[PDB]
Amino acid sequence: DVYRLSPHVTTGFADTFKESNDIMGFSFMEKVNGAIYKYTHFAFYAVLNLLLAPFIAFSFGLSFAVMHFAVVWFVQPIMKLYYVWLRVFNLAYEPALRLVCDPIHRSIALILSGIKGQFKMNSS
Amino acid sequence: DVYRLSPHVTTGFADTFKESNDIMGFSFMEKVNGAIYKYTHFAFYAVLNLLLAPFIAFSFGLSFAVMHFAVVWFVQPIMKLYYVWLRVFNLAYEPALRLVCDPIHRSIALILSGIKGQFKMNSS
Amino acid sequence: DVYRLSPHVTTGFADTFKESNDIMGFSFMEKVNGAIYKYTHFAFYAVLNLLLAPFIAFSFGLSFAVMHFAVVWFVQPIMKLYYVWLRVFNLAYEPALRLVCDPIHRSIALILSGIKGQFKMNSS
Amino acid sequence: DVYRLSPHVTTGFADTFKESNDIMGFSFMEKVNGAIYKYTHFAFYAVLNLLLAPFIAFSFGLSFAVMHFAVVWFVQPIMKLYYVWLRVFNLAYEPALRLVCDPIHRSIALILSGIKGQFKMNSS
Amino acid sequence: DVYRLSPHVTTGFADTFKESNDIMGFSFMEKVNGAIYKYTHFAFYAVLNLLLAPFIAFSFGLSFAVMHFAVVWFVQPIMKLYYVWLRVFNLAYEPALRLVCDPIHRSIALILSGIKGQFKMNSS
Amino acid sequence: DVYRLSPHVTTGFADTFKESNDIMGFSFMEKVNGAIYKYTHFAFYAVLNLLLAPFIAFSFGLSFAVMHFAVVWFVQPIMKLYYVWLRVFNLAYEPALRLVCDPIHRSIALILSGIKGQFKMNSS
Amino acid sequence: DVYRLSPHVTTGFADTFKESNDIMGFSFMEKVNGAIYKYTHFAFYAVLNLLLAPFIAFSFGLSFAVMHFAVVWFVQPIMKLYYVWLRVFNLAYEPALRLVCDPIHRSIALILSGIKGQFKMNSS
Amino acid sequence: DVYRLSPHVTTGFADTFKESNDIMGFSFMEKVNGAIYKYTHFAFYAVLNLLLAPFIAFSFGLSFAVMHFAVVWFVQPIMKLYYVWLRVFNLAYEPALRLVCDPIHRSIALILSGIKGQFKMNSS
Amino acid sequence: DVYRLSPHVTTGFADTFKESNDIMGFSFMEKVNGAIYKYTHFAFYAVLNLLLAPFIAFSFGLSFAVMHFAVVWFVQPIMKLYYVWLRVFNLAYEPALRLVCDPIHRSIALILSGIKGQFKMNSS
Amino acid sequence: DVYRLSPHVTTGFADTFKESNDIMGFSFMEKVNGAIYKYTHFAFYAVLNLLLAPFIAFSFGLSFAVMHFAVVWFVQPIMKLYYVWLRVFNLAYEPALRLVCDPIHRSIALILSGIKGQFKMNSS
Amino acid sequence: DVYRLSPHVTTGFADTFKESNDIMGFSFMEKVNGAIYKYTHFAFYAVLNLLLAPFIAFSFGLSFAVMHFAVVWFVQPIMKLYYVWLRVFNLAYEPALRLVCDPIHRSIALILSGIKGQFKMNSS
Repeated sequence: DVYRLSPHVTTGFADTFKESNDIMGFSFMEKVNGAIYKYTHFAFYAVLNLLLAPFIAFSFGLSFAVMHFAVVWFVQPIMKLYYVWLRVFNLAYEPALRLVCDPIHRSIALILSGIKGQFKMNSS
Repeated sequence: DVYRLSPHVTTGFADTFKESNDIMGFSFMEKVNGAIYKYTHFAFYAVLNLLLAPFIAFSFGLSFAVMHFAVVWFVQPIMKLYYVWLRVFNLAYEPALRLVCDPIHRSIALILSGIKGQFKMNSS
Repeated sequence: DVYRLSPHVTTGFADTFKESNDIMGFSFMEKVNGAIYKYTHFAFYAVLNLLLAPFIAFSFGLSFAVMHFAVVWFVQPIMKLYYVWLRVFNLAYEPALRLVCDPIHRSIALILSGIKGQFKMNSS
Repeated sequence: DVYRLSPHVTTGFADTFKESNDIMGFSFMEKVNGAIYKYTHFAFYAVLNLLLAPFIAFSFGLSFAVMHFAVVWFVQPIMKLYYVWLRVFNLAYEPALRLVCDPIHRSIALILSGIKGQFKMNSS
Repeated sequence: DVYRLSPHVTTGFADTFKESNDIMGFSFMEKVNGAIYKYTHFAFYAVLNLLLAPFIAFSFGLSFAVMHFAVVWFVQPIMKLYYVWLRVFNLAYEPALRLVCDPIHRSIALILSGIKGQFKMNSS
Repeated sequence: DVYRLSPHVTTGFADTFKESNDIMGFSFMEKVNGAIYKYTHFAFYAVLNLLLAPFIAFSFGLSFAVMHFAVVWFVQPIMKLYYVWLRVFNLAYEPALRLVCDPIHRSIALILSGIKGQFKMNSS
Repeated sequence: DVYRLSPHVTTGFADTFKESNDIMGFSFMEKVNGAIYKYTHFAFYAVLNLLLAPFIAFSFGLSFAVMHFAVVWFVQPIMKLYYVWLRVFNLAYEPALRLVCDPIHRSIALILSGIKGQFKMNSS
Repeated sequence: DVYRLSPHVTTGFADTFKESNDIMGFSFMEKVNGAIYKYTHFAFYAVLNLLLAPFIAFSFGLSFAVMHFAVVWFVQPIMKLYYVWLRVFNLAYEPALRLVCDPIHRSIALILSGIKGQFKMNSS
Repeated sequence: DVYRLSPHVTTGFADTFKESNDIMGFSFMEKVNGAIYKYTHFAFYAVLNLLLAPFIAFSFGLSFAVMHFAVVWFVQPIMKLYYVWLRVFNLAYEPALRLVCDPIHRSIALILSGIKGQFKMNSS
Repeated sequence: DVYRLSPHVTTGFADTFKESNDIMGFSFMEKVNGAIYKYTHFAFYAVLNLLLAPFIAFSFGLSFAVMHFAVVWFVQPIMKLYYVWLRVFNLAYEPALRLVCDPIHRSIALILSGIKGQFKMNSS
Repeated sequence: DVYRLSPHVTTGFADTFKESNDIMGFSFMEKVNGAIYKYTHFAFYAVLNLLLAPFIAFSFGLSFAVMHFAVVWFVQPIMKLYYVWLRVFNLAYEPALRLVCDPIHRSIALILSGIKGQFKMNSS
């Protein structure tokens, strides 16, 4: 699928404040920092979602409805008529080109008709 | 098939307002937002379809009827006559070109007639 | 076959007014729209076919008869005489070219006569 | 065979007035149109064949007789003498060219005499 | 994943003050040096972490909350509309280009339709 | 064989006045036309052969006798002496060229001595 | 690992004062020379290590502590924000480029769709 | 063998006055023509051979005797001395060139040391 | 290993005063010459080794001690800090380049997605 | 072997006065001509060999003795000293070049580390 | 081995005065000529070897002793110090180059990630 949104960027605590085996502090502070980060993030995202989510959903639902009706019932039939004319053109175009092109490429194919070889193998 | 309409763009709620394991709000708001979006979309598309669909179908059915009659009963026989003349031309064109081209390419094919080699293999 | 007419453009109702899982109206309107489209198309194509088909068939049958007689009984024997002369020319042309060309390409073939190699493989 | 006439162009009724599953008229008219086309074609070709075929056959038989006698009994022996002289020239031409060419191409063949490699494979 | 932080740089004592079999001092000094290095590193990192970690976590949690809300609920729907228009353009663009391009590349494909060869193998 | 005459051009009745399944006349006229063509061809070729064949055969037999005696007993020994001198020249030419050429091409062969790879396969 | 220190230079006695089977002195002098070299090297390296090692270890431990704190807690979050913006740009960039590029490369792929060949093998 | 005379040109009756299945005269004339040709050729070649063969054989035997003595006992030892000097030159030439060339080509060989791949297969 | 001394030059008596099967003197002189050469070589190398070896060993042991201390305890930590900065730069550099480069190369990969072929084999 | 004399030129009676199946004289004359040729050749070569062979052998034996002594006992030791100096130069030359060259070619090797493919096969 | 003397030039009697099956003299003279050649060669080489061999052996033994002492005990340690500095330079050089080069070559590797194909085989 070409029109699929690519995956998000990992942002978890251990994926953004990342340490190796050589880097350490006190053990108990890790949980405190992680809890602070996670709860701040959640508490600030949730209120915005609750306050502003419905209106955007309504607006974009209505907009997509109109867009999809237009596409399905005015664009596709026109494209089909266009395709009819394209086929009519191809009927005249393709054979005429093949006439002049095919003999040359059939002739050039004779370069690969003389292969011969000998081989010997060993193993242990 | 060349003249086939390509697949649509995914637009479902979870495919347009997409989140990862790091992004969350309150659980119950998800269903509310999804229901609002889906029902708005359906209720706005259905009325337009009901009101305006039949006339477009009638018009394009009539148009396609005329187009297809023209194509089937005036274009294809003409193309067949054209093809007859094309074959007549090929009869004279192809052998004359092959005469001058084939000897050269048969001669050049001799470059691949001297392959020899030796090999040894091991495994464990 | 070079002179074969390419396949038609799909034009069925579900192949021109095409929808996905995300796009829906009322269920019953689909059958109404499909019936309107199909019956309009058929009723408009059938009358034209009935009224105008025979004359075109007669005319093109007569035309093709004349064309094919001309091709079979005046063009092909002439092409055969032409081919006789072409063979006579080739008898003199091909050996003379091969004389000067073959030694060079036989000599160049010696580039591929010194292949050697060693290998070892593993698997699990 | 180089001097063989290429196959004809398909011209049958269903191969020139061609329809798909989407294109239809009344059922009975198809047989009427096909019969009209086929019988017109046959009735117009047969009379011309009967009236004019024998004279063309006689003329071209006589012409081909003369042509083939000329080719068999005056051209081929001359070509054979020409070939004798060609062989005499090759005797002097080929070894002299091979003298100067072969050492270089034998030397260049040493580029492919140092292949070595290692591999490992897995499967499941 | 494109947006993943690359692994750290190894900095352990034996990985930064590295010696070979040819380089040696007294045995007991190795432990003294290693202990000094490790404990200095830990004692200086831990205090900074304890003193300054929470505020940075809070700030970046709040910042990421705002950023992610913006991305999820204002950018993606706009991109989806953009994709709708892109599909509409492709419907007209692709077949027209394929019409003129495909015959040429189908014709050029005939260069690989004349392969022949002979081989002989030996083993021991 | 380089000096072999290439095969004739097919000229039989059904190979020069050729028809397909779509092209037909009355059945009985086919045999009449074929008989006329074949018998005219044979009756015109046979008399010419009978009247003029022996003299050409005698003349070309005598001519070829003289030509072959000249070739066998004056050209080939001279070519053998020429070959002796050619070998004498090669003795001095080839080693001197190989001296300067071989080291370079042995050196360039080292480009293919570092191949390594890993693979994994699946099947069902 | 990109940031790993490469292996040392071999410096052992037999690896720096190296002889072959053709080069020999008295047997007993080899041990004397080896002992002198090894003990001088060890006695001069050990005192320097003992005298100067601890201070360098302390200094670099403190320095690395500060550096790693800076990297972990000020650089990585900024890079993550940068990555968010990069993803937003890619959403608009990639599909638009693929629209114009893919048809051409799909068309060019038709060059490899006409392969045919025949082979014969022998063994002993 | 480089100095071997290439095969003669076929000149038999059926190989120079050649006909196909489409070309025929009276049956009995074929044997008459063949006998005339063959006996004329033989009767004219045999007398010349008998009259003039011995003197040419004597002359060329004497000439080849002198030529071969010269080659065997004056040219080959001189070529051997020349070869001695050539070897002396190679001793100095080859190692010096390999010194400057080999490192570069060993270095360039590293381009083929990073191959990896995955595959899947199906059959029926 | 890059910093390993390459093998010596063979200098044994039979490897420097080398003869073939065609070159011979009296048998007993070979042993005399070999003994003279070998004993002169050994007697002249041994005294120099005994007289001058220890001082060079002492000097180079001391020198290498100082060099290795400098390398291990002043260069490597600095290189590690440099590597830290290099990683910090890469974090910003690599994703930005991949953004603009990957779509193009993914698109160009479509040239190899249309392979088809047919084959036939024989053996005996 | 580079300094080996290439094989002689075939000069036997049937290999220099060569005939095919189409060329014949009286049977008995063949033996007469062959005997004359062979005996003349032998009788003229043998006397020259007997009269002049010993002196050339003596002269060239003496000459080769002097040449080979010079080569074995004055050229080869000098070449060995030259080789010693060459090795000394290589010790300094090769690592320095590899330093600057290897990283680039290791980097360029990454072009072949992304191979993937799918296949399907059929047989009968 | 690079510094190995290449094999001698064959000089035996039958390898320098070489004849084929077509070239012959009296049988008994062959042994006389061979004996003369061989004994002259041996008798002239042996006296020179006996008279002049020892002094050259002594001189070159002494010379090689001095040369090898110099190489082993003054050149190799210096080269080792040089190698230490070379490694120090590489530590800084290689990662910096890999930083800018690797992303580009990883990106270009995506050209080989789209292979697909179909095949059919036959045998008899």
